[PDB]
Amino acid sequence: STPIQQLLEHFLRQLQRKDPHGFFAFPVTDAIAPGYSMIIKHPMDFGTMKDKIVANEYKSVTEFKADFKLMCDNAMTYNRPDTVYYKLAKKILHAGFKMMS
Ligand SMILES: Cc1c(NCc2ccccc2-c2ccccc2)cnn(C)c1=O
Repeated sequence: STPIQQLLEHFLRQLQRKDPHGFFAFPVTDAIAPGYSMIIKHPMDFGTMKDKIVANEYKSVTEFKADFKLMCDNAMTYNRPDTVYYKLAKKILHAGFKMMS
């Protein structure tokens, strides 16, 4: 593993600790989220981010942060503000960017 892979594995571990229920662990299915795939053009989740680190697809911390923000933005687009998913997406977006400095 490269220096960037080691750092992103560290960041991903610290970000997933902020989602103890695993709401963001795996891709959102149309089965659990009616019409999700037709509303959200660029789905993202922590599991896909792990796969991209292992595949060495992140060539900068900037690219990794953009996928984390995408995941949070998707949840805040699809879910109404009064929902568990919206509130956790907003919480971990801010806390996550602070953690990564
Ligand atoms: C962020 C988000 C959702 N997250 C939950 C989820 C999504 C995919 C797989 C599994 C779960 C899950 C469900 C319950 C408990 C643990 C994991 C679900 N729906 N939508 C629309 C989302 O944005």
